[PDB]
Amino acid sequence: LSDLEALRKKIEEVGMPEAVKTKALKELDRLERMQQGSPEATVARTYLDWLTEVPWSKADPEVLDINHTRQVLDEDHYGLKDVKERILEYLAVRQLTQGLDVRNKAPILVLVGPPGVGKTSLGRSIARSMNRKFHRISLGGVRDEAEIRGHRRTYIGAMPGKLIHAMKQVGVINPVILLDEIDKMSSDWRGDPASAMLEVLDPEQNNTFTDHYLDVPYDLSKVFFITTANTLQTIPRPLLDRMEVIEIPGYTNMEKQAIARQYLWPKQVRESGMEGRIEVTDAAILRVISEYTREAGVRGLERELGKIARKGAKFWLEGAWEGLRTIDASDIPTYLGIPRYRPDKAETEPQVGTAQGLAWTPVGGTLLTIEVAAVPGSGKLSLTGQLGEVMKESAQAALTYLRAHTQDYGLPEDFYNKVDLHVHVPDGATPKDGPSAGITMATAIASALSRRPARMDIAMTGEVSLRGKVMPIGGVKEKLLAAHQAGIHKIVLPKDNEAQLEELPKEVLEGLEIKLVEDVGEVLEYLLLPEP
Amino acid sequence: LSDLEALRKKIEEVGMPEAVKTKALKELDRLERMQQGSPEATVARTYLDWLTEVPWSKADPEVLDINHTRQVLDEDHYGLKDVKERILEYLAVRQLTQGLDVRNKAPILVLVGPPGVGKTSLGRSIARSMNRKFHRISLGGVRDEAEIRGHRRTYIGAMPGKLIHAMKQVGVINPVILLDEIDKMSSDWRGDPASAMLEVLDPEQNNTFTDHYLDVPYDLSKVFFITTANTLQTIPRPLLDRMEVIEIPGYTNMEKQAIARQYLWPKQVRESGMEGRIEVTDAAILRVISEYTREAGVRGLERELGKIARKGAKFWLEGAWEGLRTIDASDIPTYLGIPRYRPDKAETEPQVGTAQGLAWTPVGGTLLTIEVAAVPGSGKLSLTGQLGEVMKESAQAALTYLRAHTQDYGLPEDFYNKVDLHVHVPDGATPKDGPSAGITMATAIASALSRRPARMDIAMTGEVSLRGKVMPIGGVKEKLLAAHQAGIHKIVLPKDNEAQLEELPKEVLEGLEIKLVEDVGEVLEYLLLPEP
Amino acid sequence: LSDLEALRKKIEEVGMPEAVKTKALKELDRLERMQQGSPEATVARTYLDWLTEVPWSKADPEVLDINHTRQVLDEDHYGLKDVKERILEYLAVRQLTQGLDVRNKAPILVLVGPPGVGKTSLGRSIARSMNRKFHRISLGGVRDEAEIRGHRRTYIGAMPGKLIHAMKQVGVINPVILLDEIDKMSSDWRGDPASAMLEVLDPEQNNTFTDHYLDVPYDLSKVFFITTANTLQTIPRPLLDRMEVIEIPGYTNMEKQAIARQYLWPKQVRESGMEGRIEVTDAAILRVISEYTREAGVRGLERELGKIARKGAKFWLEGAWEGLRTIDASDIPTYLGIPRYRPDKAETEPQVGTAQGLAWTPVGGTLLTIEVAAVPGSGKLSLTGQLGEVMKESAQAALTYLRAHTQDYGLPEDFYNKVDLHVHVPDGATPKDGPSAGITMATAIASALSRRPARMDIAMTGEVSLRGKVMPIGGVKEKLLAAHQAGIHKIVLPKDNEAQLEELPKEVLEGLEIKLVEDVGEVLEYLLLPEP
Repeated sequence: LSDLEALRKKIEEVGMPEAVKTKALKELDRLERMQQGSPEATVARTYLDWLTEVPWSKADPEVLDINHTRQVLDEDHYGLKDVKERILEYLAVRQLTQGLDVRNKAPILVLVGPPGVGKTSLGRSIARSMNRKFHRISLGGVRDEAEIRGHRRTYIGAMPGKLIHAMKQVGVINPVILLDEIDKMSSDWRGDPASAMLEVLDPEQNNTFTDHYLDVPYDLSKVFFITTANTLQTIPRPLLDRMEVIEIPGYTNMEKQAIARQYLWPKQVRESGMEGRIEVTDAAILRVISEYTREAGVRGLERELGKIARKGAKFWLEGAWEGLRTIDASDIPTYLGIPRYRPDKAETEPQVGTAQGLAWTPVGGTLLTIEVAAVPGSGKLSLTGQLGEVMKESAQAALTYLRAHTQDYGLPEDFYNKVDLHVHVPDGATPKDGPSAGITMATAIASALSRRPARMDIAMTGEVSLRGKVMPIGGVKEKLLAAHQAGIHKIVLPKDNEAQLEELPKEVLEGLEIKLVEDVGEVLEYLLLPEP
Repeated sequence: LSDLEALRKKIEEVGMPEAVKTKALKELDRLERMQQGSPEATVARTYLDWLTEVPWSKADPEVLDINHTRQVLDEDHYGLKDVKERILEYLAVRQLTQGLDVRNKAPILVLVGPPGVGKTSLGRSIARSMNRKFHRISLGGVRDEAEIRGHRRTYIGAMPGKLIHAMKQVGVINPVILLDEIDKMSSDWRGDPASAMLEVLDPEQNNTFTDHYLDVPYDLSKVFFITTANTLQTIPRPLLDRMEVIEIPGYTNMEKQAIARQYLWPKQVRESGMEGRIEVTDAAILRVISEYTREAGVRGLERELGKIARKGAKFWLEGAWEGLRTIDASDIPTYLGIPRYRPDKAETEPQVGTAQGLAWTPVGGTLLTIEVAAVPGSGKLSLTGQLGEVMKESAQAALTYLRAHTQDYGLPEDFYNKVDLHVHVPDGATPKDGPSAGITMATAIASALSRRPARMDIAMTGEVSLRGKVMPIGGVKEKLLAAHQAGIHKIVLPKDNEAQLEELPKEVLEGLEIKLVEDVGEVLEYLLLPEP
Repeated sequence: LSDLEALRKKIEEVGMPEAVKTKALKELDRLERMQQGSPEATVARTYLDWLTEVPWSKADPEVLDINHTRQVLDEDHYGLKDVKERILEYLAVRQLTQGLDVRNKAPILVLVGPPGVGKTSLGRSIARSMNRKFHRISLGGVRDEAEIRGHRRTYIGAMPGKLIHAMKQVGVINPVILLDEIDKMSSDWRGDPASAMLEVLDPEQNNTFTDHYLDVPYDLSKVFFITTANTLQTIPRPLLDRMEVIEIPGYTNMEKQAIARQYLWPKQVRESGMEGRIEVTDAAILRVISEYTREAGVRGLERELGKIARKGAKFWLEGAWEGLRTIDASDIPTYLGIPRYRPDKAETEPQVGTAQGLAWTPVGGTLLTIEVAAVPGSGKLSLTGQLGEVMKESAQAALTYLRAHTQDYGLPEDFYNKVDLHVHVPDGATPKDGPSAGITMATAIASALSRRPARMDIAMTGEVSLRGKVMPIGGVKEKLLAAHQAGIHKIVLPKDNEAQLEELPKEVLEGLEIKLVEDVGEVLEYLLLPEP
């Protein structure tokens, strides 16, 4: 057993500064016994194993061409390259603020988007484009700085932090570390991890970020830190300091197929081991989108990709016939099985108690349907489907608009007083009870008042007035994203957010016809060919 | 370990109560048997770490020059001449009971007010002046003295509070303490530290002070404290007891422009690393404020400044064609996007059922878009917008004065005997508590009864009579803050509060169309687009 | 464990009663397990810490004097020297306390009046004059009994009541406890604690008052309660027992000014740190009384003094030409704000259709211009202000009188046929229940109906008998003290309140000329500037 000679030469020959040389002499003091086991010797020997493998003043120089970085921006995704500009912004800050604490406490572009889009692509894009070292350490789901910092030498089971897991796995003191699930930590037992996240996030005390495993603090000077989440309102507001919100637009269908055939499907061909033998048509990929995966990411789509990859690769093991195995829409269930979704969702065979509206959650869109039971009776309002009160007042304002607008749309005039109105919106139980679909409320109201078919494939979202307006409303980006993903092509938007209409990349509006409204009476034609 | 021997040195050579000596030697009696042992090792060694690291027996010089402090009080966010009044008062108050009297017993004068006032910079200016160590802790949402103290001396897993970590942060027993968010503490589960707020308010009640982690009376009488907050209505009344509140008015836009041109963008250039390379015009900042964020304060404007500074960092990093980049107003659209708003809105298309009231919570002020559905029903009132009965009193009394002239404003005889009336406020209850914008309500009533357009840009708010006589609102300075941060320069003000109107800086009163009113048909001539 | 020793010997070093120490050792023996790591043992640690830190029959010195007790009572505001007789009569109860040890079945003295005019300081003089400990406790908005009793231990994290924790703060079984805002109890959240404080105030049940966090019923036998309120007619019946209201009248301006110069202004002179460095002329003091606060309170006057002292402390710090300075009536708008009030509030251009008259509040008495809109309509009556029906039927009595007096004072034959009548009192349910001021309403009624111009500087209040008469009430005394301090001079009172003039000073009544009539046509005459 030559552990002592080996660990001595490890301390001698791995680079270490002076206090670190002294902490290794302390480990040598917990060495110098003639057995293995004996958890002084075990924790000290493993401590030296951590210590010699976490580097010390070992780094790599960085090529810093923002334009070559922008040439590396041209990779990894077809993209729309929109906030890749914002990455260029922060890196322009980086290429100015070079070795100066003139800049202090720089916010470092935290990532929030749909899951399963390429974030790691962007991280390695940075790392390669800076000749830096990519690494991931998954730091969400954490309620503990014994996870984040060390577990104790004085304890059996002395762990370092997951940071030091990453740093043992790096050889440079200038890598780039991708930080995971950062809106998804907690604290219920033994500390708040968010404070250790603030100390690493502090770019002075990360150089003195110390663990409960460790003895002498470690430099986090030239490490770039890059951080990723997927929802938005669950941010620790101390950690809001020194971060920058980087919203990911989810990819649309042709964007997805571009990313697939440009990047993903050749990888899938290689994962089948083919040289390119299946010949994947792209309306087939459209079908793959249509009935087997619901996401804005790549995950289940690439799952079906690897599915066909493995299946045809096995088929190629079962005889070889073609390097032209041209994949169509039709062979897909032989490859993908029973179709997980319908071909159509705008198809509803348009009827009365119907709404069709736009909304979204930070990992996925949704549509908005409304039951309005209009029973003969005495005239009242009922709120069901876990309805909010902004919902209530919006629907009531629309209701009283129609009370002002009865025979204006073929309605008897005393309809507030002889017909009770049940309002079931089960995605009122979706938690945004904000003023997002008052027009949609009004349409379902007018539909059940008409007792006439509220029509399909006409999506609407926004606010009103009591005299009837279409007030400006936000988040039109993700709503038009999901409506393209809904494949609606008669989209009713404000003629008051039309200043925001041309703020967008034009491919979506080419894909999506917009029925812009500023009148309420305009959409009253849309979902009722039977206005009477 | 000799490290722990040094911990004993660094405790027992720091001046302590002998209670600390006793409790720490008992820790040494628990660090005589648990060396690598049970977490009685671990909590005791962290305990002695806390005893080493929390400062005792230190000092820091104070403020001495009131008018050099005024100098610093002009080096602040801006001069602003209304609260530094109170600051110097608080100063001289303390300096006369320097000599450490019982006259030191006093409120610490919380700085309650809306965002974008550079709340931190207040105490930052203080620490400049007091030459005394500034610190903050965010004080929002605290519901426990498990959030304020420990609950364990044994069994590591419980820690001191934020306050004691802030003490371990400094190495003095006299800092500047900025106390944030004192409105934002939240009494939620049983165990709320509301009386601990009195503890850190009452100076001999925290000269002897401890946690349930560290266990000795620790001085906070030597520690200066000062609070700040935002809005008054949520503060508990015993916490309002022993407390006098300092209201924060907003800014004006050219004052904000001064705040920019003297301070902000120079400091945006500080962080951009572009010192001597950027030029920004003044009416650019005019167009910035007037079109992009309607936020009360500076913050979104500050961030847009940083945004365009980073833009200039980018475009400068496209090659250096100048020692000095130079930027007008016309390219801020390329540097912010399509304009979010337009400058002062006198172009919002006068309205046949609708009026615009002033409001100011101390997070900010606004107009209130108010509409009455005049739906011919039975003839009755409705308070839509989910209202309190203060709205009922207000609108019904103003309404009754409208009933006082059922021909004398061009209208037929009955509207309350004939037409059901549905009155909408965009908020649930009154902003300045109770009736403070009743004339706006009646204004929308006169619009919606006339179907005659109501004059934009000329806002209104105030108190009514049955006989149509203006009753005075107070705090009308903040109504004008709401007008000017909305850019309204046409303000219908009481002939009552015209003496109160005299109490202002004329920078508030720049070119404002003050319609000194004391009756209602005055404003009926003022506020609809014809007199009917 | 160390916590085991510390929390354990508290059973055996704090003198507990037998069932107390019994269940304390039961806590000890249910515990002595692994305590840390389980929340049920931490709440059990607290459950110790309430029993092991509540007093056990330790007390204050019992000295029941009347004479030097009265000498400490001589320290009162102005030397009022009337209710200190009530104090020594309560000491005569303390002198006649034999059949109990604290004599209930005897008035234990609710205090209903203008809050904090020294009432707390009356309790301060009590605790001085009974050598006690003192604490307040306040009850605004309180409707819970777990703020009274111990919260249900069957809910984890249960707590003792606010009083019980307050007795976990104060350690004698005879403290002076000020029972504040007790007029705010109800049954919304777990019963009405009026009966809980009945049970606290039961003379043979307070010795075992049950709590249900600490399940052993807590002892009271000698705790010096002193009950205080602002209402006397909304007190529930059990808390309307074993007590009597002692009320302090309004200190006049010379009397308040003597409280200032005798006490409160040397208080600020001290508490400025300018001890004999400010003199103010006393006419300036009276001017402050007349112009900056309109209060039945006195503390806001010394808050004015606080502002004065802070200004002058600055100005002496901003130049010391004298230690002692003279402050005339000139710098009062300088060393305070603009004079908020005209000292003469009699310039109101006397009304024609709306009447000013006296009013009762929980903080005392005041003046209110009750408005009437005699609107054309269907002949109705509409009392707004959310009024009592007592107001409505006294208004009906006015209607009755005017139906009997149609062509007597000159009136239409419709205020009940085709003329609806809108009524607004500025408040709702008065503490002086019933028609406290119904004659003022009737004058506003005939003001709107007979259309004759009324008069200001004529205050009136009372009942309208359906006889066509005025019937007297009590409580008009302190409203007369208000109108005295409001500088009003003409009063119409009913004839039987001529003997109610007797306990009021005539120096109050020199300016207040009195028109002692209780005919209704005569009070039609005495208000209006033309008497019919």
